[PDB]
Amino acid sequence: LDLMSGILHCEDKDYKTAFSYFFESFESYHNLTTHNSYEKACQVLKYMLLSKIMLNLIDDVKNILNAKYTKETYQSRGIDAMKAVAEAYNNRSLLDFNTALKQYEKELMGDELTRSHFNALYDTLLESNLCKIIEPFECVEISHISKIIGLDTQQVEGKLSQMILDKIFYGVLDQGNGWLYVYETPNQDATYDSALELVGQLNKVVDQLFEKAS
Amino acid sequence: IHCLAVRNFKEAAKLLVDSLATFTSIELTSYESIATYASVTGLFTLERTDLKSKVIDSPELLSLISTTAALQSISSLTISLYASDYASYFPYLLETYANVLIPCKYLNRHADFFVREMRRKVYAQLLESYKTLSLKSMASAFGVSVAFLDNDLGKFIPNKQLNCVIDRVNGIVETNRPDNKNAQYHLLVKQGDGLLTKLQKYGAAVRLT
Amino acid sequence: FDKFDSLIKVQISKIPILAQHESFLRQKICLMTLIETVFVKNIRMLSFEDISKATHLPKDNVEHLVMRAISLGLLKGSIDQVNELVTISWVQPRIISGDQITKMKDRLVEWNDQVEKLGKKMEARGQSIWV
Amino acid sequence: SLVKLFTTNELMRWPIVQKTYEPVLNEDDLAFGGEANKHHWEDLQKRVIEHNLRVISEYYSRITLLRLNELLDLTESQTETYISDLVNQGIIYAKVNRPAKIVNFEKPKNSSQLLNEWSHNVDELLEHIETIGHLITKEEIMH
Amino acid sequence: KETVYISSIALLKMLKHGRAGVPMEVMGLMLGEFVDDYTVNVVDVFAMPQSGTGVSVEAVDDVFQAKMMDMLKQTGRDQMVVGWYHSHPGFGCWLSSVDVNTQKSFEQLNSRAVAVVVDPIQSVKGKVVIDAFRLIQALIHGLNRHYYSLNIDYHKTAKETKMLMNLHKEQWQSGLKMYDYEEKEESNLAATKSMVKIAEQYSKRIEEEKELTEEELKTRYVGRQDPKKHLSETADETLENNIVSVLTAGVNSVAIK
Amino acid sequence: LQHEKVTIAPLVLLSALDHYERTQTKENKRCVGVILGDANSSTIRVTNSFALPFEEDEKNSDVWFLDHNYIENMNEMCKKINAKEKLIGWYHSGPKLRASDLKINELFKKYTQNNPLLLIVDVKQQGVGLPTDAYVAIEEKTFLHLPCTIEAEEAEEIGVEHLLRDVRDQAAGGLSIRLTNQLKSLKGLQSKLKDVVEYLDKVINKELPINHTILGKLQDVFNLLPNLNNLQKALTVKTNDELMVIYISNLVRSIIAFDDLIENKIQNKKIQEQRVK
Ligand SMILES: [Zn+2]
Repeated sequence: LDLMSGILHCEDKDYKTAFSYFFESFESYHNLTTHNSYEKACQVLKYMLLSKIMLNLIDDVKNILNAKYTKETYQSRGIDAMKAVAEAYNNRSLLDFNTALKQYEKELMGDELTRSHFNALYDTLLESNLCKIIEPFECVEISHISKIIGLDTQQVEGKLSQMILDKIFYGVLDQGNGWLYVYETPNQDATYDSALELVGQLNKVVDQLFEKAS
Repeated sequence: IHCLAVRNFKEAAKLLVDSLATFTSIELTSYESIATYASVTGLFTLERTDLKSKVIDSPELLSLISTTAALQSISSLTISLYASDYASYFPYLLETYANVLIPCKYLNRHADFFVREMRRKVYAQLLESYKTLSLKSMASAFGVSVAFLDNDLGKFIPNKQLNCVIDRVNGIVETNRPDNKNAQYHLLVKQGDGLLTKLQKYGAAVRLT
Repeated sequence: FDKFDSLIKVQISKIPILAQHESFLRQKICLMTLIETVFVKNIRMLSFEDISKATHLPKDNVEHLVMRAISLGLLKGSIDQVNELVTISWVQPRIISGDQITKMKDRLVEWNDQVEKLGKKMEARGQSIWV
Repeated sequence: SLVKLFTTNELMRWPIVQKTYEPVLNEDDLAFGGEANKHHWEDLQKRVIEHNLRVISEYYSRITLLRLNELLDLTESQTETYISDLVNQGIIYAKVNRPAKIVNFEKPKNSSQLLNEWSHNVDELLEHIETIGHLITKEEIMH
Repeated sequence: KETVYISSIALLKMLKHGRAGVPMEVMGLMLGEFVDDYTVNVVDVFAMPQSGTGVSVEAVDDVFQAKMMDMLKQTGRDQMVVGWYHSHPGFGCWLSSVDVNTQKSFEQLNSRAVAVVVDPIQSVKGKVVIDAFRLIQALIHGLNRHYYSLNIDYHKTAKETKMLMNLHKEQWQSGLKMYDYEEKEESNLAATKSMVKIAEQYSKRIEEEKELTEEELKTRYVGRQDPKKHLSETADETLENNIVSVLTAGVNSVAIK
Repeated sequence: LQHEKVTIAPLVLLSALDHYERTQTKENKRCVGVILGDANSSTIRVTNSFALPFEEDEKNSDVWFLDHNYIENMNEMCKKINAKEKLIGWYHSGPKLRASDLKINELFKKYTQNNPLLLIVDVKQQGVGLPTDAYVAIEEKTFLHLPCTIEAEEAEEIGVEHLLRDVRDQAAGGLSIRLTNQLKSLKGLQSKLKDVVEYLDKVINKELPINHTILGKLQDVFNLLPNLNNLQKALTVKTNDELMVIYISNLVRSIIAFDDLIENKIQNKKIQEQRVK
């Protein structure tokens, strides 16, 4: 009744209200039968950490890795992963985050929610790093964004497409020369646009006027 | 659903898409049918941010999903759109053409008018972030050969339904669309003269009469 | 520039305090020269060459000369290297001796004439509109 | 001379700095220690770079990545790294036209804002010539 | 929805002290009253002396403060301390964390107290940069994270304004004056959008008017005005305002240069 | 010592006003405070002011009271702020002088040095402009009248501007009227340019002594000439942008006029129709 509410709050993305449930719901299966519930107290520690990993707070993650509380029994595939992914996030080194999407996935592939929020978080990380690498530049040959962000171009411009198209940074990609242009504001002018509407409405009104021919 | 029974989707957009809040099935049809309708019209006339708003986010369609033999297909199309999956777009497009459209007694009549449109959108959506891009990039993406791709764009371009234009010599595609004040200048000049010559024309007629 | 450059040659041997600090005097000249060549010029802009020949300074320093001319407050403005221009937003008001006034009289005569022609030229056009 | 050296806006020229202040710096116990505090001498170099690159942003409207490297005694990877830094903190406004060309330091101003500038210039002008009028009458009376 | 109203004397004393302290930052206190949840009104300001350290908590001087308080009492200026000004010359308008802690030291006096950042140097004869806001370019510091922005307006008495009028005597200079351009951008825009708006109204009157008699039409439309007259009307202001607008600049460029 | 022209910043105006309506002082009484600025040179630059509590002796005051302790308590509490604003003189907002004025100025000679300046702010404004009037006291000992001005320092330039943005006039006069007002203004400028030219002649010829204060202002006139983000294309883009609105507006007139032709032609058709019978 708790951790499920923590789950729904991982659906509504509030992770403080979430950990509110995950902590206690961990404590229960902690002190309880332990027969098969070593694993059901092994489950919630994860989401407890998903909360923090989403919340950027690695101090409380240090707090979560302490031998007796969990590790003493629970040192296992779970902890190395979510740690490395966590400070991997706060360092914002995408190659690291990727490698931790490689060698830790033995759980991540199995646990759906975890892996989900890591795909989300991974996105909203790569987004950010992009938004930081472009703004000092215009006409920045896109290979450069690649080697700097340390990732293959094809999915870079794969995303920069998505960002341009999502109105994020206002620029345009020239694939002929392998370039990325950025702009300060929307380049389009509003005034001229309303002119372009007026000409239309008119161009109808004229026809309807001349219909009065009689 | 009448509006849908004719070419007019633009009404069926709001009509159907809000018919999801409440629906009376015993009247005509099942709830998943009308789901497929509101989702099809939605896909068809909805803007990208209001697609995400009103359809991709569905207090309802989520409650259905696999419920039928269509909503999983057509939604498997729409997500492949909104999320920019180009390799997959055409396959799901063909699917829905077969699975949902042609069986629908209302939609089948309109089948082609749908798909033609649903081609354009993607081409449109693919270019919008590019002031130039090379064919083989596109063809590669969609997974068709160039010559057929060129052949397809040639349908839309001269109709000014698509703001591209092609350079075959270099296999390149550049996009002329009205954003930079320049373009919104030229286009305005042309439209203006197009209004003048008309106005003068009728002008002399009513002068002399 | 040149006349000063002549003047220093004699006294520079005479007064030892002048023997030291010749560097200063040189800089200070280059500056004042710059300031004036800007102050007279009708539209204020300069290539780097212009300053070079005017100040007889090889053009690398020319941007050090300009930048230092600003950091003392003498000029405001910007430098465009790509085209090697200097825009000079504005130049400091400074007490003016006799001869320097004359040129001001000139430029002001010009900017009187332009108005002569414009005002006197705008009645003709639009003579049909006046009130 | 050190504090006065970072107050004013002018190019630093690192070597001369190191030469001049080397002895008096190194003598101090906490700041510039024998082997323990040598890590300060890398910072000082950083602050110097940030200083020159901070002032060039003032005067120069455009500059060529070459000449800017020359002025900073750096390399291109370095340069673009420092520009990237400073702009991330919003200390300077500089935008690099990247393909081996040009840093652009002007804050692009909305042309209407350029206008609202030029008007006020005009108005304050006219006010001045007006005063020069009232005076210019007054002196003949006075004289 | 929340806002502050900053009286003229406040703003001028503000910018004066700020411009005077350059290139070091100055601080002072703000005297006013809280109208409702949605408003803070600032009628007065006084200036706080420099400190050896930067603007900070102890920079506020109790002795000085009350010493000023009573001496304003004798003048009837009695008001709460509703906020505190400040200046970040050259750095734009944002609160450093050190600005924040002090802002808290003004939270626990009054929960609605606000922070006002003034920026002397880049505030210039055009737009004046000013900011007021309270806790929870600038986004680097968490504009929305630790704190949040507010809005500002200016109370003006009739007589106040009337003094301000006589500053500039424009009676001779008129006709070379160019009014604010951005304002005629909202003009030349909103005008056009409007013309669009009434275009299809004139369209509906020509179609409906076509198939329905004048006697019937009058009954309907007499309430509002003849959308053909909003075309005939509205086209003008754009026309002549834009022709004087063009000509004025064409003259200022060639004549003044 | 001897000074001539008196300069005033707008903040003493607004300040003194807020003193008036702050203290609710009705016209039969007056408001009083002191003035800080620069008295040294042969003009007097006023900048700042602050309010002074005082009392007048019932009706027809024989005595009065000013608090000198309030003064010497406030003054140094200003000096801690901007030290360069020195106590100069006082002011009463009463529209016209009082008997004790000349008496109390003699008091302020204690707290200032040269010639304590007394100016009168007009808080009613009901008359025409220059609500100030500047006075000193010279021997006998009456008040010499002095000229004044409102000299906006840069901060007050910015402030007064930003506050008076909205009050700017509509000027509904027809197009011909405006276009006329302009050419009038141009000729005016032309004339003034004459004036300065032949004056400068008189400087290099008539040997009217060099007046620096003017030359400074000429220079300041040059500093403001637009160089002409280049402003040039900044202007071009505008003029294009207006010419658009001019143009499509013209389209709107044209189509309207065409409509009215439709109304004529239809009208004459039905009238001439009826003239049959
Ligand atoms: Zn601060």
